[PDB]
Amino acid sequence: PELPGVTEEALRLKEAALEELAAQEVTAPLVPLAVSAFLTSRKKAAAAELADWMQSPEGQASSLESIGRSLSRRNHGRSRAVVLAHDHDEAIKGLRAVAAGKQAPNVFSVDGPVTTGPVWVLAGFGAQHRKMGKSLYLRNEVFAAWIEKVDALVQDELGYSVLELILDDAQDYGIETTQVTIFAIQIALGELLRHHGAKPAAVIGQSLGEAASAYFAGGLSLRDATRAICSRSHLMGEGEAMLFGEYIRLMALVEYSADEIREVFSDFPDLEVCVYAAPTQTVIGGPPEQVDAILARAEAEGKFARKFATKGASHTSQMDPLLGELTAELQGIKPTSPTCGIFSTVHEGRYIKPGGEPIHDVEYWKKGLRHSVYFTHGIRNAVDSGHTTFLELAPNPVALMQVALTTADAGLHDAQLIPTLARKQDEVSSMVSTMAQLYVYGHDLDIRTLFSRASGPQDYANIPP
Amino acid sequence: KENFWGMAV
Repeated sequence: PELPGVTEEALRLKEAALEELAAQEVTAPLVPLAVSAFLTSRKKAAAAELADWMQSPEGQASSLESIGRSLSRRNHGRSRAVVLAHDHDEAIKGLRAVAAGKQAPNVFSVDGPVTTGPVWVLAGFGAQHRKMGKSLYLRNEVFAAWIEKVDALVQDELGYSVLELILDDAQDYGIETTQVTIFAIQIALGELLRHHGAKPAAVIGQSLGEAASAYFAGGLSLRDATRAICSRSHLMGEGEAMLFGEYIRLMALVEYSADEIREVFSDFPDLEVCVYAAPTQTVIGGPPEQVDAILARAEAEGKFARKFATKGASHTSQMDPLLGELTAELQGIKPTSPTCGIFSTVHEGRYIKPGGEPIHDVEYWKKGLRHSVYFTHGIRNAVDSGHTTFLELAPNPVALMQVALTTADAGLHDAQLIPTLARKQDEVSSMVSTMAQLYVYGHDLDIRTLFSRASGPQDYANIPP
Repeated sequence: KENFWGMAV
């Protein structure tokens, strides 16, 4: 079934953006330098020895890329470290610290691997920004291909190009396109990780993210997961556009826990819980006058509270009139038995095991849009079941700050909280550094794939063996 | 404040 190609306008926009990229001053890439051994004591030795070599003229004459390439081909032992560096000075200072077992922002170092697989966090609320995904789309052939694949599916489903949005700095995102585009980007980022050998042990979803979570847990084909986010997204945009003024439901974050909310809500009979986000943070929704009132009641009581700006009212009665069209649109999707674990924040945070019964039903998407997102509960259930590595696939890492609030509450004070892209951070670097972290903690990640195949020998270094 | 290389802070 012939899928639409990249649009004319997208090609035009790409050309322009490449032209402009080609004119910025090239910045030195971030190179990851892996050092490992069966023993931490020996890992530090190799570190200090590599550093000593990099000090010498031969080592100063070798590119960081070559040193990283050689390093990446050593046997990767139980105890691991990666110094992420842009030049020789950075590299040496990082290695000094690995050797001294001292800490630094560009160094990661552990005595041994994390016991349980990573949980991939698929969220999206509040993570959008204007240029999101663009730079990685221009710079990374594997990302770009997956973006283009979702872009084709959305043209087919919805009639416009998400990739045109990504490329056009003049174009901003609204209720509908914000969602379909964060989705595109979640899909492509996860597949970029798969390409480098990463896998999720489990997923957890948060509202918009739930459809990407289904895909990566093998619960729906890419097509059907695109179908799920497309129906949610366009129906939500259309539904708000037809409502006016104080009939538009708002959302806000307030520093009250589930228990405090049952009390507080007796004053605000139309407020509902959108996302139980953290143990003492809840995104609530309803009529503006009640939202403003709960906001002021919080600010008064000495409690954090921030109103959001989106006339989306996911997880409120404002979704009531879309349920029927939603049900109708997703007739025909095929839920499949998952291939990894799922913490279902739609089902109150409950775990479904690889091999379980399909849970990606039409009724599932109906349930998820209308009802509360049990995010903190899902994350608590992961922590309690031995998971300690949380990786957010996002254009900006807002849900990991929520994850941290739950990990800490549950007694897990040193979780591995791994972000992907971020606004104000080079996207190619970010991915490097995310892959370095995965590698370091022992999770699947073929670190050889972080360097292109050697053509000649100057692509290697004479690293002290 | 999550930094340069993936750090909650």
